[PDB]
Amino acid sequence: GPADKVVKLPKPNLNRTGTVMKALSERQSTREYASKALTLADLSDLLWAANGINRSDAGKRTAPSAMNKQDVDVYVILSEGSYLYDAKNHQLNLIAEGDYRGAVAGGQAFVKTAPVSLVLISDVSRFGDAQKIQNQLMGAMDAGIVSQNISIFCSAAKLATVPRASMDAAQLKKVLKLKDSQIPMMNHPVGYFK
Amino acid sequence: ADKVVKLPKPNLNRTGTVMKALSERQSTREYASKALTLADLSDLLWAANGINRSDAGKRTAPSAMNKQDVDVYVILSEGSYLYDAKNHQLNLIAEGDYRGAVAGGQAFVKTAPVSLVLISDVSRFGDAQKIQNQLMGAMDAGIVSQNISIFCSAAKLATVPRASMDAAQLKKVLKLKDSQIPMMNHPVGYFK
Ligand SMILES: Cc1cc2nc3c(=O)[nH]c(=O)nc-3n(C[C@H](O)[C@H](O)[C@H](O)COP(=O)(O)O)c2cc1C
Ligand SMILES: Cc1cc2nc3c(=O)[nH]c(=O)nc-3n(C[C@H](O)[C@H](O)[C@H](O)COP(=O)(O)O)c2cc1C
Repeated sequence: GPADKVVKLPKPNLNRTGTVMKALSERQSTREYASKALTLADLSDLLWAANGINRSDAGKRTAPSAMNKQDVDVYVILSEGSYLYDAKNHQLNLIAEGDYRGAVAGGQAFVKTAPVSLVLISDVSRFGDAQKIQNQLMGAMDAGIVSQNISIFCSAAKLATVPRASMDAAQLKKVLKLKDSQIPMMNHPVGYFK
Repeated sequence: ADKVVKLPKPNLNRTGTVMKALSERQSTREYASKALTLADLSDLLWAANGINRSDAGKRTAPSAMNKQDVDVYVILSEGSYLYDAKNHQLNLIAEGDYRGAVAGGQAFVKTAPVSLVLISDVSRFGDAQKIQNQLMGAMDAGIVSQNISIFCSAAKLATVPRASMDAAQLKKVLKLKDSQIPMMNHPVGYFK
């Protein structure tokens, strides 16, 4: 049924000025962030870049996926609550109230300073048996792909981010109410540069 | 037949924007019957996994523990090459047309003027047989793949990320170590 809270995001701003070649030139991991929340425009553009619908007729995405199974769900961990990005409606649906940035950090405390973390969770059951390692590998490739959309957008938009595999995956499974077929693969703390 | 192809300096002044590149990012499996220019090949490889910070030797693509495990091999009609990121050049590995090895059964691949093969040297993480290290290598390949896909979209090049390929034949042709696992490939060409 409907989530208890919904964040409708603005249309993505396709007129931003950062070129691909400059974004690749400046692409880098940054592990310190301003405490300030992302504006809604920056969050919207970030999530659309990550894994937004870019072809509304076909339902296809900014990120390719094996067999077009679109397995990578982007969970958005904010201080107020954790949300799932719904690409079809370009909106955030609340999953759990509370600040779960600690679960993402998994022992690296700088992660708790980012205003947002994106967790890239592959629903490996979209490929069939979530137990088969070739399915898990495709999920890992697919996650990598979404990760780099985030890193490239962040470079263009002058946002700090670092791709990460470390996290408390057991705690995230509980707090985000994941099924065991949904495997956290990577996360991206994101913020303005400090 | 030359052992090394020098690539021109990467052109950091190309025009296509990130947001427009994301908008037009798509898999294309048909290609003009045109070869890539040397400038486009140069820029494509630098985009994939070039050095962007010469002081640190760091790259356009992140990698787990900065191990830089993804090597990019370049399969052209004249020969198969390794991309040497340090010197921004192609080192010839095998003469002849090995695009059939990349195709692995999908014949459209043979019609692209170049294929990039993304090979993770999983020994850079330690034990090449450990599943956690193979997963990191798969993530890292996917990261490089998306650099390719986004560059292609910005540069009006057709590409498709692929996992299918004849990995046994590529191990032979490219003289891979047992630790170097072909992960993904990208046929690239101009649009029809
Ligand atoms: C798959 C993968 C996993 C990573 N995991 C972590 C991590 O858990 N924590 C962290 O601080 N950095 C992590 N990194 C970031 C790397 O350390 C970083 O990409 C590398 O040192 C190179 O620096 P650069 O991204 O600025 O080029 C990860 C990167 C990748 C690609
Ligand atoms: C990890 C991965 C593996 C893929 N392997 C193949 C492949 O072997 N052959 C193929 O034709 N396409 C392959 N694809 C491309 C997908 O079919 C394609 O991304 C998907 O159909 C969605 O189309 P789109 O990329 O235009 O959004 C692969 C994509 C990914 C991400």
